[PDB]
Amino acid sequence: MLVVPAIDLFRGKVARMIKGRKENTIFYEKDPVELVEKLIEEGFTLIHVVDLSNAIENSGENLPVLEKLSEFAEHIQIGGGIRSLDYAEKLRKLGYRRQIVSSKVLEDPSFLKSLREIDVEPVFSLVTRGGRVAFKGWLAEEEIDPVSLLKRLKEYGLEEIVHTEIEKDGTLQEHDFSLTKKIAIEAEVKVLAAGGISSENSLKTAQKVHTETNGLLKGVIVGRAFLEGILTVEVMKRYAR
Repeated sequence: MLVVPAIDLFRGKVARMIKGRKENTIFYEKDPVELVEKLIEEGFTLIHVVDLSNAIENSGENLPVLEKLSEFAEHIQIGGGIRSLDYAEKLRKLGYRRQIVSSKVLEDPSFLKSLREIDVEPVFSLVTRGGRVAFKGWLAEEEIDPVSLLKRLKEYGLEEIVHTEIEKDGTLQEHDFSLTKKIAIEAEVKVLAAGGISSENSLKTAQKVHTETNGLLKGVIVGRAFLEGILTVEVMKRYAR
């Protein structure tokens, strides 16, 4: 199973937004480029970097950092603001081969293919609250089961997702691995789990579902608990076999 450390970037710096909330913004004093080097040397193969300035702002402030993070791209999976092919190409040029996409794929599901013509592995970001897909639309977010969405995206060549329980991370709450398992298993998509990856009980559960699903659960993304020291590098690596 993969244990994937998460760094969020906002206004140049390492940031967390509590449950995605913009002025619930907190900044860490860490060098995102050194932290990434450190994570590399400690032996981590995958790292989740989200550009919070592109996703929320449509800003380019973090590009300088990604230009320098691009030393370690074959190791980094990048998200935030990837809504046009032109931008995806820039990233791919730097070496960024796994890219988290979302809103664009629901605007135009052919975006997945365009991304395969440029050796990008499109990773679809699936946010859910209370087990309900966080569609902007009313009936859509009430009625469309996660499985139903990804089953249709599968037809457009989708393979890998990140399933984020947005309202959990930034807190004690544990990730609902029952959901994630159902998702991985019924949609037959590879899943990285995010949100409420809070403690050791979570990696334990994750490992067990990583098994229950023949690896359809790739692993978890640790953001909150990683940066703050709840889960240390020692404890994380113990759970990546």
